Amino acid sequence: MTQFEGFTNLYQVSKTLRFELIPQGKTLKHIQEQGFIEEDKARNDHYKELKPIIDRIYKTYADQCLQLVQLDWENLSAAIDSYRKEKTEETRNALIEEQATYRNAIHDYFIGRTDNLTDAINKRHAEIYKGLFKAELFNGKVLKQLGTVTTTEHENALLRSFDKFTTYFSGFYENRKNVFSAEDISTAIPHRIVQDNFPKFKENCHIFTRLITAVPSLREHFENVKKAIGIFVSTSIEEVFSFPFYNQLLTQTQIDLYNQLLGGISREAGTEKIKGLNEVLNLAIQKNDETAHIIASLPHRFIPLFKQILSDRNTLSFILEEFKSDEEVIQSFCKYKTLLRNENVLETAEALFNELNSIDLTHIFISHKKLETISSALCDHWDTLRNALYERRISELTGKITKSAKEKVQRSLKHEDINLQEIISAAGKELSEAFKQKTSEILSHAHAALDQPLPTTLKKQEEKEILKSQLDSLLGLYHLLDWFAVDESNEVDPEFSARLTGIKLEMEPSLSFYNKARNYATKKPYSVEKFKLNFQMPTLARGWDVNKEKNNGAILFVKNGLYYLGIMPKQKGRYKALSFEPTEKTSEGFDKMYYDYFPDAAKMIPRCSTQLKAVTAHFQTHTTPILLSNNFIEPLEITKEIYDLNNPEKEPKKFQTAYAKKTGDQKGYREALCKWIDFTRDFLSKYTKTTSIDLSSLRPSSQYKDLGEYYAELNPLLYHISFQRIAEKEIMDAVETGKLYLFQIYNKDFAKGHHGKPNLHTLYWTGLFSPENLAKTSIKLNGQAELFYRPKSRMMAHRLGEKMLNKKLKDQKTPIPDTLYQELYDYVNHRLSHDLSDEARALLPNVITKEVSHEIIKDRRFTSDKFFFHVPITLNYQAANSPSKFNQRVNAYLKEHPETPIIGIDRGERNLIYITVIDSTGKILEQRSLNTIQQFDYQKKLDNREKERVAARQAWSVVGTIKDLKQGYLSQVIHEIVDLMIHYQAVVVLENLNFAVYQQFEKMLIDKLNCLVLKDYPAEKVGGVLNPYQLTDQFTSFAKMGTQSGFLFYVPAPYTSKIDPLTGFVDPFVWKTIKNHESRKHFLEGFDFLHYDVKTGDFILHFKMNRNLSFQRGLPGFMPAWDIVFEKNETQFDAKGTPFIAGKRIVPYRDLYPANELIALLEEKGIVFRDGSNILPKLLENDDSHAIDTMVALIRSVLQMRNSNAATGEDYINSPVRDLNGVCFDSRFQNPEWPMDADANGAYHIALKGQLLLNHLKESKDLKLQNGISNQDWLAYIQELRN
RNA sequence: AAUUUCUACUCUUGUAGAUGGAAAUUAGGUGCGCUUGGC
DNA sequence: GCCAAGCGCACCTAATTTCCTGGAGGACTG
DNA sequence: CAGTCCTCCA
Ligand SMILES: [Cl-]
Ligand code: NA
Ligand code: NA
Ligand code: NA
Ligand code: NA
Ligand code: NA
Repeated sequence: MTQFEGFTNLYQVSKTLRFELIPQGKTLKHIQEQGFIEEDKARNDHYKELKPIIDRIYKTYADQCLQLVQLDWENLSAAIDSYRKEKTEETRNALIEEQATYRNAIHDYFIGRTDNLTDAINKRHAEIYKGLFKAELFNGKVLKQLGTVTTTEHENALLRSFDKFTTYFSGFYENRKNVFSAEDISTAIPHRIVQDNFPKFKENCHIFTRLITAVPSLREHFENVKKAIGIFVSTSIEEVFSFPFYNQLLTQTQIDLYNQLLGGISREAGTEKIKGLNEVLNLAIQKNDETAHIIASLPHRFIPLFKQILSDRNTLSFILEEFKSDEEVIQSFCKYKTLLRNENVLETAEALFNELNSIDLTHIFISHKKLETISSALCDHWDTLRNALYERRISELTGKITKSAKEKVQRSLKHEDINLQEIISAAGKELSEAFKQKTSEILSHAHAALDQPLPTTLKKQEEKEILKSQLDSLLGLYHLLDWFAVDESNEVDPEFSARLTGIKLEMEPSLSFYNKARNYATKKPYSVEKFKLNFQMPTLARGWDVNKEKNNGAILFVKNGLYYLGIMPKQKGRYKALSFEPTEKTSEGFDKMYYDYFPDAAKMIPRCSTQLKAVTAHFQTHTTPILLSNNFIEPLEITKEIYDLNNPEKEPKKFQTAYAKKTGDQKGYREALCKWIDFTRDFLSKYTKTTSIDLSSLRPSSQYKDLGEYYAELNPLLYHISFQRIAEKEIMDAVETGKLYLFQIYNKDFAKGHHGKPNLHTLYWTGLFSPENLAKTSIKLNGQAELFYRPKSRMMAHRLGEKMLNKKLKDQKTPIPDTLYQELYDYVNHRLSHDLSDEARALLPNVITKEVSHEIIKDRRFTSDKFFFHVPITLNYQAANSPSKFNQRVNAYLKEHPETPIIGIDRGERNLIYITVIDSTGKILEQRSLNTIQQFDYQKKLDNREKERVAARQAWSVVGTIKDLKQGYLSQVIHEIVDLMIHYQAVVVLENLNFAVYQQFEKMLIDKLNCLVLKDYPAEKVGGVLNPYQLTDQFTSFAKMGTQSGFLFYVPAPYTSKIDPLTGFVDPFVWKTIKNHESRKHFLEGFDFLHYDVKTGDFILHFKMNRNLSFQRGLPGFMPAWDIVFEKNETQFDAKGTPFIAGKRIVPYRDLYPANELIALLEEKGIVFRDGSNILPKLLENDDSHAIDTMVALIRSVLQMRNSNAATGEDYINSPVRDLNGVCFDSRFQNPEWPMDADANGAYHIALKGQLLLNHLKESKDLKLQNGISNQDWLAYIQELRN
């Protein structure tokens, strides 16, 4: 029966290993002498130049084809709707197949097989497409079929720089096939049209229809927005939101226009922007009138379309020009400062503002658009000035002060510019003082800016800061002058207005200078990157096979446990085999690898037999057999039956499974399969590369049930590695003459002083070449390896006479906090320029310092030029390339192991990751925040690093990365979770994110569990390098992933945190529906009673689940009724003796004590309650709307079981119901058997949703897990278990 | 405070854990500036 | 001061596709 | 023309 250790050898997994290459002997001298590195750098530069030129072909051809497309989209819309309505596997597969049909319909324009075009157009498209993804791109013929464009002399020079080297673009050809493909892939144009953009467009049509039906005036507003922007002039707004128009939204220029209909168009900074549809809808909603509420109740924002693949983005909005050099910025700005000094702008400003101390301020106006900005800059609140003006005007109203009259005043303050005197009269004399102080500050800073010289360059950050500081100062004055109203309607002071307008015009360039300087100063400087090496060989390291060593140029050696890469360049322009001679293993030398590989038999056997040019030709005019002798030890016969079998008039081929599905003719399928397999055996016995391979371990041909099973057993026999000794002198002579470039393949596990455990990747590599792996392949060495040169890129070091400081104290446990560490490091190195702090001096006797016995240099690896080697490998080589029924295999194990434990993993409000381990019946075994891992607080480090990056962006300084820190943290999390999973043999349950540290964790966890090696395991145990664990399903993409990946499950997050762990109770009410006095009264009427319990001092509020249904979330759960408790607010103590108050709530933030507040309420009302009588009828019959509102707010507070206060560290769960043993859960008791806080409660219930899935799997007769967990099924399940 | 590379380290000229590359594309985010508005 | 809808710029981050090849085939050489 | 070696098929 099933065994946890059986989750091994299930599917092949590919990885890349990376090593440094250390040149040996004269290798580096020869490489430098030959100029290979400079030549490889030039080739990479030429590629970078030539790629955008070649992409003109693809862009132009794709755009020309897409302009012809005209499809009917009704069927795709119908399949989308049916899947959304039904949400079944049947309607999902219908949509998937409909999407394929539409993608193919688009693709048929590219390849010229669409009925919607003529034969002549289709034929030219086929001729173009035939040469789009090979070296025919380079001859320029396709240019004639696309337009009148021809190549410039510089372009021809780039093209000829790849003569006899166009295979440098081989990968690029594949990247472009990914653009035009009809497959369901995100890189491709058909996918982009069918699955990204059409659903968005379809939804926009629906949004439009609902909006203009409800509010018909929106139709005219939308039409006028379209007319005002001047786009789609020939199409009515209705037609823009109808399916046929989508055929006009497939090219980028059209997509850009549509998105600008939605988003509007900006001109230069500081001028009014042209509004699009979404702004019009937003403004209509912010009017807050009756129509606003209606619009707000409907979907009210249109969805922009994604860009078309490869296409250039265009915009109608204004684009600033760019500064191009340090000297352009500094000189241009310095000229501008000089003009401002000459124009006397600052003296004029100072004189204008000084005039405000004596001129008539009733004719100086503040812009109503600026009043809240000014209030924030001058007062203590953004609304201080608005409220003051409101209060003053209220006190000036004549007669009775109506609500309407007060509203009129409020409206006026949004529509009218305010004279400065009214502001001063309304706000008081302290407003004038703040005004004076702000003006003096702004002017004084602008002054110091005009006087201070600019730096010579912008190379140092301190020089950038001078530039930014002066721009900040002039922008401040620019902002200040814009405080004053510009509208012609105001009775402006004429001389003051003309003077203010003058210096404003002179200040207008400041805004453009500000943005232009930022856009330049914040550009990232040119950086050193590694580049690919070819040594002038187009297929360098493309494969390792013995027969191609001369042409691929690459071989491998082992000597004394060290590994070497040998590169064999051309000799005087010609390839020359080195012909190393095997010798006795007694001879001193190197072991050279001999690699034999006949690639994927599914493609390679047809390529070398049935698909030969002479065979295909023969079977057009003949039915007789043809016999092949070239590279066959005895002739291989090809019959018409065999040929037809692999070349059917129409797919599928008869020996594939698809033929047995579609036809249902199993006698024929099993006949064809046996015949084709027999043919491959005939081929393999005769082809010179394979004739010596012993294939007797394969089963009789008839016994294979399908071809993939046969190839999965065949392919491991077609790959072999062995070694032969090569004499020392032959290798050293070859390096001396320059026929062999020899590099040690290096990482630090090969260092002389190495003595610890190796990296996993080193174990993969030494495992690959171990005797056991050579005898039976678990790990294959793959071709398509790559070599790189990385020029140095850094110049901080611990010099020899200095001291180093351990981060941990003498006890080797306690870390030194960051601020003390730097101070103590300076102190012990006699570089502290001040007193040691008290705490640092207290730590001083317990620090550990190290004498620098040998220089240790930060970034040392980046401070010299290096060579690198990237080499792919494949693990689990005995398995098929993809698993069959992985999840069912796991589920069979899980049904046979009903005691399997469960690891729940949650993302928390105050915890990056929180884990709870439960046994199979829900008992908590372990629970733990992972903010801190081994005394390092990654939570704090990440938060600090993000604050640094924000401050850096604001300061125009180097931002740097946070991804490397996130990955370092997550690798520690991975290590911990995997260790728990292996120790417990547990399932792991994560949040289903369809309901960033946590999402990145999910992918790394899945990926680790596709191929899990534990470096301490013996190689031959499951989990050792030659028998990796495989516990998750093969990863392909997140979008293509269900709710199960082997031992990993995904569950919805709702009702996992705000749920009582002892009962499964959740707050059933939707508080947005309890709005006003009448519904509040109905809400209280829906409870059976509220009464005081004199025995305990609690209040009990009895609720039956079938009452108050209009206020409920529609989730009755399992219990017919609940006793909601107002807990007596008494002192309790946790496990450590710390007090807390029972029943406390944290509400928006104050502490609230509901039982005590209820008592105070009842005593205020004179309502008798100590007799146990029902309180609710007394409140209801008395009908005090404030008392009733307080009652309902108290009920809402009691039902708020999660209570958090970031300032006190509180984040607890206190249930409002008692469980079957009388207990009201409170996490503040800190009972380690229950969730210790709210995030732990979330992880606990995440795990229990996994338990629900395992329980239902157990009770089912199949091996399929249920897809999804509805909220009601979850609540009924968990409440039934707990009650 | 050394690295294939990342993170955390320093008994140890190195230690612990992680690490699928390259190409191509697309999406999103942060920050700054600006527009019309809401509070 | 915060927020909504939106436009411009700077750089950072992550997801999703492909390949992980020997030898047939023929263009280019001398 | 025969040998070389870049290109790209299956
Ligand atoms: Cl929740
Ligand atoms: Na190690
Ligand atoms: Na990559
Ligand atoms: Na942005
Ligand atoms: Na604004
Ligand atoms: Na914005």
